[PDB]
Amino acid sequence: IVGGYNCEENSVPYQVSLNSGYHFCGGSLINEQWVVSAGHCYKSRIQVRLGEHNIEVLEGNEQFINAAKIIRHPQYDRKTLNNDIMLIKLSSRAVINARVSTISLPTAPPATGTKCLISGWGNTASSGADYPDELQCLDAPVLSQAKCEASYPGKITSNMFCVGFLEGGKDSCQGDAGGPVVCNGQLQGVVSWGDGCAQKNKPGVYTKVYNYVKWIKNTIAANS
Amino acid sequence: DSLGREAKCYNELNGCTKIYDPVCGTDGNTYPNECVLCFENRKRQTSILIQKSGPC
Repeated sequence: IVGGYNCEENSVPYQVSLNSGYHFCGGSLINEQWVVSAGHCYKSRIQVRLGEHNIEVLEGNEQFINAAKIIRHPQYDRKTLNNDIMLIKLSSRAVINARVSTISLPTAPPATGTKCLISGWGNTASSGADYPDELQCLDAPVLSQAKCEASYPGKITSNMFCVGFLEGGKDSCQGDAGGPVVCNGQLQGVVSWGDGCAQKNKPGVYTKVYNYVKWIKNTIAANS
Repeated sequence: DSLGREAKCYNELNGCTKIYDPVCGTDGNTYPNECVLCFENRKRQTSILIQKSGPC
């Protein structure tokens, strides 16, 4: 996250990380046993970590839970990133407390201008490599679809939107994919891609969770 | 010899996935994923190769 801040305590209890011997993506706890992330985060083995803030120094409330089932969206497109969404079934159920809890799915598609909180342990530098210990947070509003599609001509499908600032300087970055875009208590977006990070006229593009609400419950139900 | 693989891109678009899946350049620099590396080779007109997967 570029241009963000240290998340206050227990400010994002739904945040999780996906791990393959290093921290490589974020995700969101949406059910006692399920995390949602991006399709490009797929790996054949994944360990989920919940309740972190400092990713290098244990604070004591961390839970380490390997993925039992890992389900990339069946129409995931590696070349265009359309349907860049993924479900993960935890092999045991998370213990719910003040630092680990679920977040609701959205009851309506993103609304232009709503303020959202985006979070993750991705890059904090727009040039180079500066990856933080402390979990990062960014308030940034949803941008209009006029603005979004002008920013990425021909490449924004109906399963995508833009969050941030056209003037640049504040964005999600590498290592943040899969992480949450939460607006008024609903998971509206998943960190997916962009042209670099925090550049002029290149805001982050995020998967619109509302379009998969039905698939998520159905796919979860079949594997419960 | 013992050379490096040319980096390549799949995203026929204007941007890159935001995974962290670093790769080690022949310049000694770790790039967070292969896509970001091909963009730098386009942008700065360079030709860094992939020495090996993972960080440098």
